[PDB]
Amino acid sequence: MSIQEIQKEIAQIQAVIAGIQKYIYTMMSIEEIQKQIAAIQCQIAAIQKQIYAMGGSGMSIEEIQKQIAAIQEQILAIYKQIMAMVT
Amino acid sequence: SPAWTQCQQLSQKLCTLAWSAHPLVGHMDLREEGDEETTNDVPHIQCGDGCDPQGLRDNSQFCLQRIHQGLIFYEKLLGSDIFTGEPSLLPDSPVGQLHASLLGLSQLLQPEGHHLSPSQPWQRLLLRFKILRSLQAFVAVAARVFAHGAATLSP
Amino acid sequence: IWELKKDVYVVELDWYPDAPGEMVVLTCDTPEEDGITWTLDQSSEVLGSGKTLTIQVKEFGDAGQYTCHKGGEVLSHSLLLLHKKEDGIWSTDILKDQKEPKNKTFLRCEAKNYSGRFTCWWLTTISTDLTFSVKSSRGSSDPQGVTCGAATLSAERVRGDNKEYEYSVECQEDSACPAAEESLPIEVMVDAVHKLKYENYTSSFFIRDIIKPDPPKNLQLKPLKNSRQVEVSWEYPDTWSTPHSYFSLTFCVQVQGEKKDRVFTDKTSATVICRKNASISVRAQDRYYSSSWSEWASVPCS
Ligand SMILES: *[C@@H]1O[C@H](CO)[C@@H](O[C@@H]2O[C@H](CO)[C@@H](O[C@@H]3O[C@H](CO[C@H]4O[C@H](CO)[C@@H](O)[C@H](O)[C@@H]4O)[C@@H](O)[C@H](O[C@H]4O[C@H](CO)[C@@H](O)[C@H](O)[C@@H]4O)[C@@H]3O)[C@H](O)[C@H]2NC(C)=O)[C@H](O)[C@H]1NC(C)=O
Ligand code: NA
Ligand code: NA
Repeated sequence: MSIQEIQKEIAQIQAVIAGIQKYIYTMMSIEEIQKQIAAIQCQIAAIQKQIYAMGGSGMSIEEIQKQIAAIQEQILAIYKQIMAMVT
Repeated sequence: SPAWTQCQQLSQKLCTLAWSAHPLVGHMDLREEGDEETTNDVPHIQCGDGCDPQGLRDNSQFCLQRIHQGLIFYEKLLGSDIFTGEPSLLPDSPVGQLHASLLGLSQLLQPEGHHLSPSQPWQRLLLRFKILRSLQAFVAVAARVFAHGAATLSP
Repeated sequence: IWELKKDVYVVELDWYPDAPGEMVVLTCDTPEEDGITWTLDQSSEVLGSGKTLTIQVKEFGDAGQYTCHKGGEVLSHSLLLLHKKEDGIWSTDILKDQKEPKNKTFLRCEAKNYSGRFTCWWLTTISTDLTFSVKSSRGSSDPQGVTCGAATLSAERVRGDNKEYEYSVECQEDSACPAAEESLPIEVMVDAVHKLKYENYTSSFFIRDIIKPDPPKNLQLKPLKNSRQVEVSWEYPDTWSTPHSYFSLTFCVQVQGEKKDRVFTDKTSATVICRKNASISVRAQDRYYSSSWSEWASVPCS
């Protein structure tokens, strides 16, 4: 997958988690969920350095795509927790 | 034609819920090149639909028909698999309350009026942000129409 | 190579050290067929003869004004500018990244109302040899007319030990519908030329999303005798869309000089409790859609 596409996916993920973060302000542990959100944002920053650089090593493209998918699943789990809390 | 102050109250509530029911993104976020075609299939209160103050003074029925159509459209969208599918929102969720408020207003306008989809959960979620910010734009125009009618058209 | 405007051309280049660049063929815009020569900028060195000139464009020394002549008279001119692509990305040297609301935000636009008029701003460190050109439309595939004025200096300030120049431009949609629900965004397109370097920039938005009302007008305080209670009053700003019965505003009233003593109202008056050295401040937002709050209007307490 292109670097342009990967940066688009990262931008979307940054927008969604920023929005979830703001939504939590407007409202089973909130402090815990906010820490998980911040940790994802933190990992996005570390991943961005892997991108702008283009038994142990750094990340390939495929490995970046796999981590993005994993981050999306973590965001979906958080989103589902929050939606259940406000319902 | 019909209960201006009642429509004002309900359309104001719709604006509040459209913004509070669900997380938001920035207006420059989640934009893409194909959005021009996607926008075309959604109904809008367009130039010339009669919802400007002068058109409302002349004959508000044109505007209110367009508002009713848009409300019916967004009710169908908010009740579709985009919102009920994985990650699922329940009918009693804030988005479910927003859906019920669309229905309440459309019923007030025409009591006897009668009432595409992605498969991946991440894509459903993205589309929810896009649909709801479109809805925010629509219900803001509707709320101005009813506020102005209540202020200037109520005998 | 493509034509930016009459007799002005842009050559796109993959830009890296010792890059070979692009071969271009310039044609003298003339009926003549014999006795033609070419030069560049001020030098009289004849670079070539004939109706056409083939040149290798790979650095700024190859850009500039190419002139063809016959019989000592100038026949035509061709100005070549370079558009650098650095590692697959077009250069953005000329404008400063404002990094808000996101990375690569070079243009910022605001509207005071729904009239279809708006203003855009950008920042640069460059002081000389600098030209901007602004165009706008509503929609990209089927563009609807927007008329823009000239971009000109609006402020000069010092930031990080160097001058920062702010430019602004005013634009007006030709056939605006203040009350309608926009379905196609405004596009703003800015050409920037610094010497022989060409860049361009874009912003896309709905007017409703860049709304920022002017501050409340005529903010006044009426103190109550023997109390710190005060009646606050104000008016809608002159520039806001009319009629106000349609384009309603909402307001935030704050008393401050640590905490946040705020109330929200749709009226143009409120009752609050003042204290010394504190100010009463009021700001405004579109009642029905969450765009930007106005700047504060403020009056001191007492
Ligand atoms: C911001 O900056 C960018 C990057 O520099 C500009 O993008 C360039 O825009 C120009 C002008 O539109 C483009 O040049 C034009 O391209 C047209 C399409 O060319 C493609 O397709 C042909 C096949 O038909 C290919 O051969 C070609 O290589 C391209 O792949 C052409 O039709 C245009 O030709 C014009 O001139 C000839 C004679 O010279 C006429 O016969 C034609 O009828 C026509 O009038 C022209 O070449 C250029 O391709 C863009 N670059 C990229 C990378 O996309 C943006 O335009 C600029 N933004 C603004 C607002 O100016
Ligand atoms: Na820059
Ligand atoms: Na007093």
